[PDB]
Amino acid sequence: QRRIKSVSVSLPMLVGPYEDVCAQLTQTSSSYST
Amino acid sequence: QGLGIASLVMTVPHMSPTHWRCDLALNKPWLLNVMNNNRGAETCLFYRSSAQFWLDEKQLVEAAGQQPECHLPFPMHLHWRSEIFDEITGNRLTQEQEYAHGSWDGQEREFRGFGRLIQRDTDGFAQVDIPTHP
Repeated sequence: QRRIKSVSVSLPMLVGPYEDVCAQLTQTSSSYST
Repeated sequence: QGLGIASLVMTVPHMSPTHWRCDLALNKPWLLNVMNNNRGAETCLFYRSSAQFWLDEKQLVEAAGQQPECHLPFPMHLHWRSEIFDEITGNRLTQEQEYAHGSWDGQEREFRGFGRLIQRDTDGFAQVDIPTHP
């Protein structure tokens, strides 16, 4: 069996010194009825 | 610069752009660059970085899709071109050289030459009566 414990993300990018990139992620649905 | 003499390089991590440089050094100093005698012999002498030559080599290597093993971990800086100008007649002599596969001792940590050397030359003419055939 497998269940998700946690997640994180990483972006190969360049960013301005004090640029706060703004984006968001969301889950639509998941298998196994969690 | 690959020039064999450095430039100032800086970041100012305040704005989004940050980097700046100053090319303080235009040429490597302490190279005997003109020879003359007051009789009328005089020369212009020219000199170039091994890293620059290797960049040319690497450009061709990847144009061939070949693999870079020109193992020479140091930008030595070396003779490239010279002109000898006759002060009297105003004619002159052009001679130039190139070289490839700069070479190094990975155990003794020492120079091992070049795989290939090349020379070219023509006069320059006060004269179209002389077509050069270089």
